[PDB]
Amino acid sequence: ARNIKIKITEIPIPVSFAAAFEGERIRKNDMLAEFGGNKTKAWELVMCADQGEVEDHKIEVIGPDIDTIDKAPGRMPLGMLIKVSGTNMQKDFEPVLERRLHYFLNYIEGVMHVGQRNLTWVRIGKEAFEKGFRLKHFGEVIYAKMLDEFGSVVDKCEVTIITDPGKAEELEGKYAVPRYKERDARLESLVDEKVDTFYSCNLCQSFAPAHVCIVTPERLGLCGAVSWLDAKATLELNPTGPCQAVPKEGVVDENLGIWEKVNETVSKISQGAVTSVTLYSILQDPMTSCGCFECITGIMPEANGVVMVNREFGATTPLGMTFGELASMTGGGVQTPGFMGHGRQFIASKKFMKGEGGLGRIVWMPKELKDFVAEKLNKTAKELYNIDNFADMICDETIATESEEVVKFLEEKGHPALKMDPIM
Amino acid sequence: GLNIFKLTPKKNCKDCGFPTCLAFSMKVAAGAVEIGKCPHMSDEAMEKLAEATAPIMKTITIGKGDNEYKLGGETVLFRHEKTFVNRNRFAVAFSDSMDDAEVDAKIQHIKDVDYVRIGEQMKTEFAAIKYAGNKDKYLALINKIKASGVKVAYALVCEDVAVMKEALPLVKDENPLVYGANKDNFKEMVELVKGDKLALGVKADGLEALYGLVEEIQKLGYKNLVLDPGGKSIKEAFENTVQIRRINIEGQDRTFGYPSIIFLDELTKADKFMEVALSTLFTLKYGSLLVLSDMDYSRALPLYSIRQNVFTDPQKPMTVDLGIHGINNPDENSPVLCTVDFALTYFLVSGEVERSKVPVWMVIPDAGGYSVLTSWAAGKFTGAAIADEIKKCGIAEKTKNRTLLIPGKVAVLKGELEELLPDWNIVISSTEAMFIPKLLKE
Amino acid sequence: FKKPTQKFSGKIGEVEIGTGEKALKLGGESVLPFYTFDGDTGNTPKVGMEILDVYPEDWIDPLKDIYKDVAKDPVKWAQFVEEKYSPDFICLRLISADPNGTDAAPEDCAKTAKAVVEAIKTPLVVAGTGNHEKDAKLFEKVAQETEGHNILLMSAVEDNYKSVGAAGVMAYNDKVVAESSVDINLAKQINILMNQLGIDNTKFVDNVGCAAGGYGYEYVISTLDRVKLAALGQDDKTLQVPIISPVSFEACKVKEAMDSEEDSPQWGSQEDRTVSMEVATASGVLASGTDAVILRHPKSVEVIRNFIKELLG
Amino acid sequence: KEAILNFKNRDQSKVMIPELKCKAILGYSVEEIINKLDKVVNTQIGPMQTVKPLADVLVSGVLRGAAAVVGCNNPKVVQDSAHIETIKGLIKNDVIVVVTGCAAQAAAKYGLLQKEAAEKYAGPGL
Ligand code: B12
Ligand code: SF4
Ligand code: SF4
Ligand code: NI
Ligand code: NI
Repeated sequence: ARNIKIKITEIPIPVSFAAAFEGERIRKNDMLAEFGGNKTKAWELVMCADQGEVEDHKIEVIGPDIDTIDKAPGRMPLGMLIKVSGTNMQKDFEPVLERRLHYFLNYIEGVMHVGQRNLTWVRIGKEAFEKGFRLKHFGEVIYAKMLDEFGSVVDKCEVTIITDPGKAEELEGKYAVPRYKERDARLESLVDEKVDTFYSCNLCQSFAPAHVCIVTPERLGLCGAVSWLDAKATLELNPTGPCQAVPKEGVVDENLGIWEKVNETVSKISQGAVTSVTLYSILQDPMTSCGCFECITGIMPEANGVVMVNREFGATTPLGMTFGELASMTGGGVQTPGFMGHGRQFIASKKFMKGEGGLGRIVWMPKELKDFVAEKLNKTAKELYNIDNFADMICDETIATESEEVVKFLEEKGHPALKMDPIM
Repeated sequence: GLNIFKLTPKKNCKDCGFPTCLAFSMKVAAGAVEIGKCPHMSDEAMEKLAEATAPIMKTITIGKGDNEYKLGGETVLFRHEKTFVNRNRFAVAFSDSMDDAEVDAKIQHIKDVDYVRIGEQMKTEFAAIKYAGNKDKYLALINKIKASGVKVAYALVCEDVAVMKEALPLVKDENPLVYGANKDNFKEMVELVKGDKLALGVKADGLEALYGLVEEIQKLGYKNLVLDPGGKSIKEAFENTVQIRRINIEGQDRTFGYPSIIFLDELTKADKFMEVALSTLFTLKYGSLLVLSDMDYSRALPLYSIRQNVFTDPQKPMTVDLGIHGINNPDENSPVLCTVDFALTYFLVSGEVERSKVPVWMVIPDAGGYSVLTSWAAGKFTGAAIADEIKKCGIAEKTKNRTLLIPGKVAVLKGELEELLPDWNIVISSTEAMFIPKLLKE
Repeated sequence: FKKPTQKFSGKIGEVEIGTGEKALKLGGESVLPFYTFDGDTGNTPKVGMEILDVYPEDWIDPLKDIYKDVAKDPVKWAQFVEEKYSPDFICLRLISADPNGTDAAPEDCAKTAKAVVEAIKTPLVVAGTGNHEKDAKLFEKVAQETEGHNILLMSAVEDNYKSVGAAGVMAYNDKVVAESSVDINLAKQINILMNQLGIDNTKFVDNVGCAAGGYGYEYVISTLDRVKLAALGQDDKTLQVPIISPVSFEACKVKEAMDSEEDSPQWGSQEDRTVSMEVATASGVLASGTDAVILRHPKSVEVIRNFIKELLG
Repeated sequence: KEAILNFKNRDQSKVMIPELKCKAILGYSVEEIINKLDKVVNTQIGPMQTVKPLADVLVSGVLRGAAAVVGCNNPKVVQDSAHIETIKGLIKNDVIVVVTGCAAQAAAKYGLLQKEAAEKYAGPGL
């Protein structure tokens, strides 16, 4: 009634819990228990539930516990179902908390857990068993750390550990896979028009004093590790942090992505260094770049298009500069028209260069990057009405690197960029 | 730069050393290269882009190959806005009226104060030889300095054109700084200095008088100028320097677009600590050539370190070389340590190891210039990188001593390092460098 | 040519430390440091002297020779500093509360601070150790004992900002230092946290970090420049508080100052190198935008005071 | 499709759409009301999914009562005047109002179907 929360002083576990225990490699012959991987079926899930469905501090172990093992190794399914209830708890916050599980388990010495969702495997050494470690301590640690780290969004936490072959698969089908599928569907179906607020991150201002990152559903943070949902979760959990909400009000150009509120926020955050920005263009007041960007996109005028280069590429580019020179010219929080720093998920976006005809202007790209991007790039170019395999029209470093050879390849292949209006 | 790209011939002939016209346009956009490098540029576009591309502040080169120093070329008022380009230089002031013992002491001070800090050689750059009234003794002094053997550049400070006409040929071939142009002798100084294209020092009473004198000198057609801010006091000199720089940059006025020379020995009245305070002030406050009464280690140690820090590119942190860095001649039975390629971190750990007086084989993997924690976060100072650097550097010279010390910040790397280095004994050390000596004594 | 008229919309707030006729005020400027030709500089930057609550064993020989007969008693040491040198303020550093060293209970350090604050008339700055958890309890007991003198408590980091803010500004009417590690965004975050707690800009000062010359100094310089430009040029209300820099904490600890002439014969006098390092670091931070500097050597205090007087006068 | 094809017969010179629209919140079925009331239920007390919080506020007197405003317009009354005046008076007197039909649409047009309306028109208890 008074919204009073009592914090847990220490984790009630016999095994010592410390952050320095991460990354410990523990001998194979000492592996008392091993769940997941190619041997057994293991999964983890954090799901939002109503207050009635989850009871506070209830650790339920279903199936045989690790004591029953009498052989040197162990092999049994493990399913961790975590239910969190709170006033501010949201489904979009579920993927964040679940990630911290990886860390919450690794801080316990004697147990090593790595993986994602149903791809996780956990190895428990016999030293923890001798100290007195059981499966209930998993729930104790998870509950304590969920109430510590996410105490502002989580009120009650219930952890269930399932070891029975039947209930582990039944709960995974009922709960786990639908959550994963709906999360993937939401990740893929989110566009800028659907949402009403963007986010602004200035975490890279420590080395780029003028850089402001604008995170939208179809424009990822150019570091590659911040998404729209990630920005929302960061704002909720850390209100005075680097991620702040930007209302999408006062539109000026829908095609070029110009908003008066966005310009005001960029001007305020960058301490006036940057005045006007465009989210969907690289030639009219482009967004700045800091230096964490994975890929650099540069305008090629003779091809009437754009070329791309990742940081792993060391050879020269048709622009005539390597990745180092492009990074020196582009980064640092300076507005440089014609050059952009971005992540790998932004290439196949419908907002990629929306102000200059879209992604159809991509004419050159490294071979490994093209192979990595080809599926989503072909999907988006099919949205453009191009052929089934649009990536074949994109020149590689092996096919041609000199500008004249690149233009010859584009003319031979009938690249759409040659038939568009002049880029600049 | 894209704007100048429109004016380029777009032949991509590679005749300028750059594969594409866009590359050349971006190279001249950054100011690294002037625009005269393109042979095929249209004449009109050249005539316009000369004015369009011309830097707002001119760079002046003084000295020969070994003593070549560039002063000027700044674009911003604060280093965080954009890097500071050319660092300030230090001069030691010799005077005609000084006696032989003082001159010998100052020559020895210049010679002795010379060291290296993180790959850069800290030493006195300029000898400011001033004229006090005796022409014969002034010529004797400049010849004596030239015969001493000190590796410094020369700055002649002489108001009399008659004395300068004889003093200049003594050090004319060394590209000196000719100082002493006024409102009544700049005509006689430009003709003396324009032949060999030497830098000319300009002084007057006040910013308005200085501006008028520089306008007259530019009307004469000479641009290789070094301005002297005036000011009968420290406050006035500071005001003049700040206002000259702000007029050049904020006002976009190229009349004040020249490096400034500040005689700190005259303002401080030869006070060592006041000289240090004012030198630190003018390192950050647009002073390009600071003249001091003397140079010792008490002056040099703070000033050169602060100059090295301030004139570091914000986007290009300083780095040390990679591989094995032998400390205290650590051959046979010496602990092995690993740290990050950061210049600051390497300097700290090397100093701590030197204080301990114990042999140490220090291995520096490639880390991107980031620190211990932020290099691991980026993905450079990983266990795989440390193991690969250990394998390739050649630390296998040792036989028995196999302890490998790791920074306490990266505790996750212990498992990976032990996995990739079964022979090595990975030991996680403490969290701070102050600890280095006491843990190594163990 | 047109004179550079740089008009700033922002203005740094004033914070008062101490009581009586010795109380000092920090901040109040609307221009860059020492830019008397652009407008109004609020208050002259202050210079304080550092003393320890225990005998200084790691200090250089000249410093121990200066305070030979007073360093044993912190009260006598503070009285000697106030009498002979008369600084703007005295920074009493509670080294004995360091968990790494000879860890002591908060009661002893609070008693020492209470004894010192009742013997001197100049404003007192009580600085804790580097441990946040120890700092919180220590400052609780120190602010409880030293009530009614308007002291300044250093190192209220984000980890323990609530504890030091409550035990300080809120309860016993003291001032506090919000400390952030060489970041403008972190300084903004700690200032916003202090404001949301209930502490306005008139009740705390800022510490954007300090470093000796040549040891991460450019980061301190850039942070000071960015904070000053945002507070004044951009009229950022979350950064319009005066900045205090402990210079002697790091400047005197480096190799260029600690090494004696025996260790490095070519370097020369140890005292001269220590004073030069202090003067260089203090001059840089003062030019970049700090409002108060803590120094150790009396000669450094004299030189820095003369430097400030020459620039402002 | 017939309606869409008629767009070609639009005469844009005869078009005048007043720039007067108002945000509204609706959808308050009994189930939705019960779901909203569940927020003010102490978990340790309960029960959940009942009208008990509403009954409690009515019995305690924090809310004086509940009134349903329904019905049409009528040229005999200044259109929407009586609906708006009745609703504002009731909510000012700490009477919670439920609306249906054309009265609900009058409330929507006026701006009463907004959370902000609580602090603009309602009495202290409401
Ligand atoms: C300065 C700094 C930066 C600067 C670095 C300046 C430079 N040129 O290196 C810049 C802006 C580049 C930077 C960037 C980032 N940073 Co940063 N950074 C820091 C900071 C403030 C201090 C690091 C530092 O300079 N240390 C001083 C150097 C000289 O020492 P050091 O290398 O750390 O080593 C010390 C000891 O280990 C010892 N030592 C070294 N070797 C050895 C060996 C032995 C045997 C021993 C005994 C001791 C020893 O010596 C030193 C002590 O004197 C920390 C804050 C903190 N709480 O730690 C954040 C911090 C490390 N940064 C952090 C992060 C996450 C980043 C970024 C990834 C994201 C961001 N913006 O915050 C980016 C990089 C993006 C990318 N991937 O490219 C996190 C790290 C979290 C983590 N994962 O561990 C911190 C804590 C900030 C935060 N909370 O977000 N950072
Ligand atoms: S690159 Fe990523 S971390 Fe940096 S400001 Fe943008 S979103 Fe934030
Ligand atoms: S010389 Fe001129 S035209 Fe030829 S490649 Fe260089 S910039 Fe292009
Ligand atoms: Ni970034
Ligand atoms: Ni970046």
